[PDB]
Amino acid sequence: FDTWNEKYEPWEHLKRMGRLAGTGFYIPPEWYNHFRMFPPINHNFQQEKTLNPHNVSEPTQDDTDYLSVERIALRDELARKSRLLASEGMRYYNVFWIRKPLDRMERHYYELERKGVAHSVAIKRVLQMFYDELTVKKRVAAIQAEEAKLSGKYISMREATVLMGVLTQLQKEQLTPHQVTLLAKEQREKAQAGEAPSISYKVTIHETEHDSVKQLQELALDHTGKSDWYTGASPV
Amino acid sequence: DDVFLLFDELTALGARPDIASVETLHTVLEHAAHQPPEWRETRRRQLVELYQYLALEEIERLAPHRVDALLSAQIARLRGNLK
Amino acid sequence: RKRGREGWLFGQQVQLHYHRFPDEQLFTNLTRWRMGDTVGDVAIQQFRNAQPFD
Amino acid sequence: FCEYVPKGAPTQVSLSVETPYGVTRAFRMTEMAAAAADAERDAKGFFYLPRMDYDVGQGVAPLMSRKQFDVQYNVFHKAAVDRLNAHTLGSELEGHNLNVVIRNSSFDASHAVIHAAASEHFNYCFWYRSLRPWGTAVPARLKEELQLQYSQNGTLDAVKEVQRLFTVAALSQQSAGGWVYLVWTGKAFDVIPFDHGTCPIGSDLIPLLALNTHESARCYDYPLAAEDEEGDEVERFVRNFFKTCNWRLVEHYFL
Amino acid sequence: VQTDRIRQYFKGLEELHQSRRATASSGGGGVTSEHKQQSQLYALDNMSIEMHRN
Amino acid sequence: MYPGEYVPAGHNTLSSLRDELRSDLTAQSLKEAWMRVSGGMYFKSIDDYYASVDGLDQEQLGEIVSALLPDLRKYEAQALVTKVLESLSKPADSPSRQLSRTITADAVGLDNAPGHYTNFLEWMGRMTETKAFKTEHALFEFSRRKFNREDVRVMFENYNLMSKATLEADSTDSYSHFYTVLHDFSRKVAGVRIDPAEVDPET
Amino acid sequence: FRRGDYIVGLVQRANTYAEYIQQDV
Amino acid sequence: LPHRHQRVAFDFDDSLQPTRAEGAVGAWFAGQDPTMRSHPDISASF
Amino acid sequence: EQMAFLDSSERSIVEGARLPFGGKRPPFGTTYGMGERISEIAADYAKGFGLGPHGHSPQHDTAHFNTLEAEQQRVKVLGLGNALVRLFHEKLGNQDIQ
Amino acid sequence: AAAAELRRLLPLLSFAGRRTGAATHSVASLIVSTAYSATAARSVTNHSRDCPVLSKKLPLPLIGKESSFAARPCLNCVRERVHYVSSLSFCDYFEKKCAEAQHYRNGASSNGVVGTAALPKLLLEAIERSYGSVAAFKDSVMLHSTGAMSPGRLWIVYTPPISGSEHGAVRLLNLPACKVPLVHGLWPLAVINMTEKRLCEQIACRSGTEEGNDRAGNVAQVKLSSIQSAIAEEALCAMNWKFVETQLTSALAYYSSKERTQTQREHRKEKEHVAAVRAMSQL
Amino acid sequence: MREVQDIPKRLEGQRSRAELTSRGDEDFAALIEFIQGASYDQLISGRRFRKVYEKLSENDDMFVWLCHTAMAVLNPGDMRSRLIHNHLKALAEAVASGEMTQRTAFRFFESAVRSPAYREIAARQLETGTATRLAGLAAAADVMREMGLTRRPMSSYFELYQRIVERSEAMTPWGFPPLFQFEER
Amino acid sequence: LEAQQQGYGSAFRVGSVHPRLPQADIDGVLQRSRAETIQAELKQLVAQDGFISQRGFNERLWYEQEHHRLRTHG
Amino acid sequence: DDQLRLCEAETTQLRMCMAKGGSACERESLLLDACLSKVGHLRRAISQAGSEFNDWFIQNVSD
Repeated sequence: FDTWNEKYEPWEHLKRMGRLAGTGFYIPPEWYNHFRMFPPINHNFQQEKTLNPHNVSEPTQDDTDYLSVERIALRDELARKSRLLASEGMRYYNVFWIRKPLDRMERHYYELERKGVAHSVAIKRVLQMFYDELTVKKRVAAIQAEEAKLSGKYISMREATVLMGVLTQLQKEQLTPHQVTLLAKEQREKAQAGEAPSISYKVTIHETEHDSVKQLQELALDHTGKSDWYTGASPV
Repeated sequence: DDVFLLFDELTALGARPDIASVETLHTVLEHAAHQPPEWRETRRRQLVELYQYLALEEIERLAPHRVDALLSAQIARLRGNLK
Repeated sequence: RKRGREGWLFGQQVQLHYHRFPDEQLFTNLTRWRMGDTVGDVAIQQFRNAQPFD
Repeated sequence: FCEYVPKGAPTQVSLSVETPYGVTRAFRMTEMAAAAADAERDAKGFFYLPRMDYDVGQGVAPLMSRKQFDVQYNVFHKAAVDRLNAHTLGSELEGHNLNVVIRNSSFDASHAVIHAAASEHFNYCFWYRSLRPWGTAVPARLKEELQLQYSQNGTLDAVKEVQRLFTVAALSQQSAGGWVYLVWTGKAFDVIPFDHGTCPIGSDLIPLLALNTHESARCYDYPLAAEDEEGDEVERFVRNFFKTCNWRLVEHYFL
Repeated sequence: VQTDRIRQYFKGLEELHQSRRATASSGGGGVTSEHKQQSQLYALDNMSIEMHRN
Repeated sequence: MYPGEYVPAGHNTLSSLRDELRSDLTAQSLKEAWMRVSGGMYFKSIDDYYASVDGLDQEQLGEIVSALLPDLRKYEAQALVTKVLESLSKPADSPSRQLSRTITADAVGLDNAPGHYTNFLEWMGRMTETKAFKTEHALFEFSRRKFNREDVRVMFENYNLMSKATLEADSTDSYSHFYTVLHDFSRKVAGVRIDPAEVDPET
Repeated sequence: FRRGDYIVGLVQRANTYAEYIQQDV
Repeated sequence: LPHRHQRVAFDFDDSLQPTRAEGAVGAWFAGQDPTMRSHPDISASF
Repeated sequence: EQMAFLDSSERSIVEGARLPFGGKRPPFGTTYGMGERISEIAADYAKGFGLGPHGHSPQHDTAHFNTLEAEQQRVKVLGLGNALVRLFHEKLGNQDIQ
Repeated sequence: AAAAELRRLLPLLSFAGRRTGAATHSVASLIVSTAYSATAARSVTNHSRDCPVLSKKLPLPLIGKESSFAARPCLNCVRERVHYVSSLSFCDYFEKKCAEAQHYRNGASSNGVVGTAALPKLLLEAIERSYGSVAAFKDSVMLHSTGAMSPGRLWIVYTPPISGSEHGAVRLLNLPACKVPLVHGLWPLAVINMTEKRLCEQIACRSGTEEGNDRAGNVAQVKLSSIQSAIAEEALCAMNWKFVETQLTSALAYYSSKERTQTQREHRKEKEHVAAVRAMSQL
Repeated sequence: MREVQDIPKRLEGQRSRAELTSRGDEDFAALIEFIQGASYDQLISGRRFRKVYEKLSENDDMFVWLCHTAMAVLNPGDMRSRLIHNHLKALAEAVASGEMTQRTAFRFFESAVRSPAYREIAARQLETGTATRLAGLAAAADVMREMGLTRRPMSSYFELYQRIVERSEAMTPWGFPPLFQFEER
Repeated sequence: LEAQQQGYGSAFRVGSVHPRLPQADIDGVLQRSRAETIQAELKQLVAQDGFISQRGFNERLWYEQEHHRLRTHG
Repeated sequence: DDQLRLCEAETTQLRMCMAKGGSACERESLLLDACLSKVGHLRRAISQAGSEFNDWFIQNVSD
């Protein structure tokens, strides 16, 4: 366990291979052809020799946390309060090039600190620097919800129930494609031309709940049934 | 019209129609009547021939077991369908 | 030299870690990445870097 | 020595045609150009301006000018990106290739921001790919297939029908604020009018040709002819694009 | 058991919509004709008498 | 709570069917709505759903949606059916979409990312859907020896059955003939006799 | 090209072994 | 083996023993990087 | 070059299978170094030199061109052609130049 | 330029009610007669067989140019081409009545501090009733400016319901190329020009001044958010707010009117009746 | 004797040379010799199947080494570098062909001459030492593309990607006890 | 059978597709872009953003909700 | 040390005094056997979880 890898040390090979190929009677292998001038590091020693655990001599496998304990204290407090801020760019994998709001805002926290703000107040504010930034980003989302929904090519949740409300009807009530062909036409009528003792009559067609493309042009006339209700100015 | 050729072949090769297999046809003949009525009327009489044979073959199965409830349940399906 | 390379906790010969690399669970989930299968997964969000208790 | 020079400056031997005021005034423009490497590094997003294969220093041949290509590529399309790069973070669609972020964000009310910019991102991106400057002839592997479908027993209206079918497809874009694609629908080639913010990928189809109907595609160069011909410069536009079309690409994606 | 209380559940749901299908379908797949013939009769898996001495 | 383990961003775990319908099309809000509207039907893949509706083509489902939604065109209408079906299940693939995944991902070209990190994330996963993966995937199951004697007969009769012309037609790929010689076993990784009666017709 | 590279031929479109897509149809 | 604070053969990449001083040393590093919070070798009780 | 730039009658086509190694690189650790030196020799004659487009040697440590066949996909979509040729060869049509 | 096609096209459709006049046919009411059913019914209405647009033969804008189209008109798309052009004239006239009628020197002739700070009080009474503070509405327009899927005109509309003299006093609404919120049922008070054509012509002029000494330069550092906030601030500064007030008074005049409630009250009695004979005759 | 000695017919003469030129796809011929164990003439023989395992796993001794150097060496440096990538192609030339045992090969890659002040430059991009693999695995899979290791192109990328995902499940997935990191007594 | 053991169902006396169009959502879509509704969306977001340790049903964690009933009882 | 069956001791004890009234132990059919059916899976989950362990620390921890 003491010399467990000294026989497999890289130098001990290239050192020996040095005098091997040097004699000229041993065609040097491919690696020594290349590692002849790119020789490995000088001061990479096993822990088995440098009897110290903290001696992380290998330059690549180096494990260490440069994050100051104060910073691990700081960034943890900002993160723990607001998951969305912590997990901005790391929801599936850490992204190199984009900058993470936690970083950019934890940068603001230091500026508020030196500007006189006590810690407890800086954390309440610098977090709001996100919540007023996500505000617009989530606000604009509702703004471009109008342009899409009002254009009619985009489905909110209320219409999403219908699709599955239909999709469920298919397997729950098997419909032959012949019958499905009617559910296309018989619903398209209610969808296009629909509208919201002989007793006077029922709650029927004169007041229904279904929404139709017909009903839309009625809901453009303010229920007047006439083209001319808008009293405002107009081209003449 | 192609389907009612298939049902004839599979029975020509040897398979027997079962009750669920016949209601398959009835579902096609009832809903898809866009053909002229005579074409229905040869089926509307031939499709019956299955049931009448199907039921006759149905009871011989449940004959000895002295079960009338299932028997009355099996004919119940056959009764409404011809209605 | 009698013990060899050992760990102080329970003599383990490897550092304890459930997860080490920043994009391991991504790379193994590659097929499900391009195919949009993992757009809203939680197990790939929640435990991407879950490492054992101290 | 191309790395060190700012993003757009020229690279040549100075003719000494510039005085001290000629140089030092230029140096500031190089200085303030460093603000890019700052800002671009801080505005770096998951999505980006897709690089154009053909060099665009000279405007796209006969179709576009360079002035017209500054607007769409450098100003609008970027602004179509900046929206997406902004709204993708925080959403579950953070860090996904386009074909994932398009469909998942497609057809829903709240997510429409992504489906607006992303489906546009690919749109503006494909309009660059479709333009080969001086135009290329349709490879025979297509000139046979287009001939099969779009000649209703005519005398080789292979492309000739395609041209008109675009002009009707573009004029039909009555908003004049959408896109026009020649999509492979799995069975038949057919040009489809596409509203801005929606691409054929959201429609699951395989797009082949990209054609811009947005005014910003023609705003600077083409309505000049309109102000003199009073008909449709957009017809004059479509007739000019096919002098720059790339059927070479739509051959790759044909198979 | 929690995770298993889920798996044992969701199969309990999927078994419904499967078993429901046989009664809901237009004479859909129920007892199979090969199931009626070959797998119906008593065997070690189906209604077998005791498979143990003593 | 494991260190480094956190609840996803905004995924409110403490939701219920009792709670109101979420106002966002997501992986979690939909399958939640699928619990109420549809009960418990949770198919594995999309074409598992078609097997339930017994042979309904997508364009047919693209019809009924065009009625419910008159604004979309036809080829926009079909797109919705694929989505909801791919939302509640594993979003699936097609030889058309396996081209669609390329055209969108090739259009953007080379990224400005530091090490072209995305393009590698694209090009690597790209290979995994190629035939030359299912072939090599089979070999790993072949080397791990999970087949029986009945499969060797099936692989073997695949080899005799291919013509030497097909070999030189497959040796081009250098992978394709392995797909054939291991055809059945490539899929088997995924997924009482009744003689004729021999009586004397005479006696 | 012009220097260097029917109804029946249509059917073939739709060495030693490729002879039969010409021949065997 | 001799522990860290009592060792006379300092390893190649490990930090050699920190110095001992009063904590009120921040002022003495005036001209250095005004963001350097603490020097990793200035210890209060070593 | 033989196939599409010459007529079928006068072009000699060398087959791949009849070649020594089948005409492709043999598997590495197999052939006693016979094949490895060929590709090596091949690469040693096919390696580039000179200041490319990005501004470095082709063998530079940081600047790497042809990332995922970008230049290969670049030519594949551009097409090595000329509008002037495209017009002329259209106008010539079926007739031979002679 | 829209008047030419209308008188060229309104003879085709009969369902209008007025036509071939000096815009006596209220072109607004045209957009309220030709409505969603014009475009949103492009699949279901199924333009009569031999329709050119459905055969992808004659473009929807240029049906009128063909005379043979008058021999067999495409029923719905006629309304569409009527609908669109009518909107096009409408937005222009409102753009003109708002900006080519901005000659009112609203104060200081300034692109600056005014924005929405110097305007009639009733709007200030109505804005703060909806937008919390006038400063908020001053920046909200900037958001309706920056945020638009397709670059389109931002409108202002009133929503009636609550009669506490508060409801929908002002609701900003941007829309695609040529949709006027009439069809949605919203009285468009004022309209903002953020059209694509208006922006790109703003791009060249602000692009550099240059002093003609260095060279003819071109710029790409401009972000759309600035220029799209540049115009939205200029049209908010040079806005004709009295004309808006005129709209608001008239807009409120409708929803306040008894006859509106009455014209709805007469309509269901008219609607429920025609639905009745249906159920009776079918039995 | 050749199988127990692990030596092919060496290049004796002109006959032996052309015996080793047009060998072809050794990976498939073994799969034919074994699969034909189900014909009437012969019965399946484990000795013939065992012949397959090596024909498929010739280069597994090398393939195992790459899953190590990429997915076990944290912070290898920018593998996009021609410098680093060439170090691999040189060492990949050594694990295959057996010039160097895996353990020695590993200790070369980790302690390969990478960079001046390599620790410090990492301290800016890398906080806890760990690093990303999709840059490495890009170059890792790129070696056996450059070096003509296998006839099947996807075998390289696969057995890398397939060994990792199976290893991604065991506890302490990546770090190995250095006693058992490779084949050893 | 439904008649032998399931026969005395109904213990007492033993012996839609509705579609709904998007734009028709008139009032709901209008208000929801104002601050008064947005600030409600964002304040809720504030509430469900603290580091939540639950990750699952506190009723499945019966030791939790059965404590939550006990406070609810008192 | 998972003595899982709370159903177990009921038989193991009350059978020691099964002369309590008079009968055999027919209740164990639920307790001694069916109470395993609720956990029989959980025991299988344990062993393989334990078997992967005895397999695991052999890889790193064992001597």
